[PDB]
Amino acid sequence: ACVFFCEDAAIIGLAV
Amino acid sequence: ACVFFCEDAAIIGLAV
Amino acid sequence: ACVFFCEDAAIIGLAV
Amino acid sequence: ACVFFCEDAAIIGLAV
Amino acid sequence: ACVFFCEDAAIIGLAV
Amino acid sequence: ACVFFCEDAAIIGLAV
Ligand SMILES: [Cl-]
Ligand SMILES: [Cl-]
Ligand code: NA
Ligand code: NA
Repeated sequence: ACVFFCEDAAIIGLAV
Repeated sequence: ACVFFCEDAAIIGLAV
Repeated sequence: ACVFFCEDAAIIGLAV
Repeated sequence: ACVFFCEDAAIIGLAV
Repeated sequence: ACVFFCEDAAIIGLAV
Repeated sequence: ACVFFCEDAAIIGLAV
């Protein structure tokens, strides 16, 4: 999987 | 966030 | 370039 | 893998 | 949105 | 091109 940095607010890492 | 269209098969829209 | 669908709120297309 | 919609012109789905 | 790291060279963080 | 950070385990930068 890959890590993405997106704002969910707050900016966090997300594993896809 | 961003909508990604990924296959896990089923092609799923992911809320990332 | 590629089109991404992300919320900027509102969800829109974005050309990268 | 994920489907990207990109052009280089025709827009196509790229399998990544 | 998501932060993408793309090269246009200079590698730029993009607010998408 | 964009740099993705992905693992399949070592995490590496993938050039897309
Ligand atoms: Cl994993
Ligand atoms: Cl273009
Ligand atoms: Na990961
Ligand atoms: Na485009």
